Amino acid sequence: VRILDSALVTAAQLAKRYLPYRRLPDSALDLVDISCAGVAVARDSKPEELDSKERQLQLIQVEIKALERDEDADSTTKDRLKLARQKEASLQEELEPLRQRYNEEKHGHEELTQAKKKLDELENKALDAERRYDTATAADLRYFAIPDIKKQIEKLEDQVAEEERRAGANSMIQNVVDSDT
Amino acid sequence: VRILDSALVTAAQLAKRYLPYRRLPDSALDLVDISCAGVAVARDSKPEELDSKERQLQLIQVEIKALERDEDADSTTKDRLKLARQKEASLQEELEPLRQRYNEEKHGHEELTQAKKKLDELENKALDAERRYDTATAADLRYFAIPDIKKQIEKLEDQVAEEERRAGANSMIQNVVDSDT
Repeated sequence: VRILDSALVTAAQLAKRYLPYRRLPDSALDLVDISCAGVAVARDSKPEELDSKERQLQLIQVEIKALERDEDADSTTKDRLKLARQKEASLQEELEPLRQRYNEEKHGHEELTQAKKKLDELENKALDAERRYDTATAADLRYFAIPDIKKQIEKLEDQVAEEERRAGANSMIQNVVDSDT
Repeated sequence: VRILDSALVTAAQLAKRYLPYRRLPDSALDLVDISCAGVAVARDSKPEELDSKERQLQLIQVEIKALERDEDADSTTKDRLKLARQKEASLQEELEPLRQRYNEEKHGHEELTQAKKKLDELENKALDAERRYDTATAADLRYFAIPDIKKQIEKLEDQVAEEERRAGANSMIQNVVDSDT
């Protein structure tokens, strides 16, 4: 999840203001980790669009069996079903690209997660190399390796594809907004 | 038994306003379960009234058994049990159809319970399916089993058959009363 710098400031200010008797750095963090977890959950399904369409599709399946599995199936009494089937197709066609679009948005976050993780592992290694005065591996990490991952992260952040309409071409937020979140 | 919506309102208002010893969710729910149980006794007061009349039948049964066989059983001394028997029969003629009806009314509700239980089991399978768009194992249940059960429930409503001599032919439905109960 992306986190605004101002969210760390705001979370710390809020934690003291709404829970002054609770440890400030824990409370500020809990506020953040809880809200991070929260948006991460929402992003698992974006059900407002996906669950709604999946339900509509199943309701159609009910109408389909209710009308299809019959002798009256050959009468317009039940053959009116074809209209529901047409709606099914429309929902399947709208739904699948939403689904995949959402998967792409998720993947962008997974890529960022791993790029940042890799950078930190290189840093962990660099720090040991520095205390060992291991110039060779300190150099392996400080030069090229860390800068590489750093640039990959920057590129991955730009992959959000910011457009004038919103902060990303992406429809979902998956971020920690200083005040809203 | 049917419950007035206003009884839910009254139970909740009552619990809040006058029963501070117990928290509102349960206190109101307890008022509902309790009031319903009080009513269950009232619905089972079909038997309490039928049984009050049965107590008259037992005063009669005892008089009859006390007088049923003896050396002078054929004397009007003991044969007076026939008068007790005339009353026995008179009460049974009223009581038996009221009792049988009570059982029918109860069996109506038994079936409503069983029918609804299955309706709901099938609906949870449908819910599983609606959310993930199953198209088959739930569709086969939504198909007919759902609307057939629903229709049986509606047919049982018709058996309630409200009538001029009593709201509800199914007279044991002592609709839980918001106020009095």
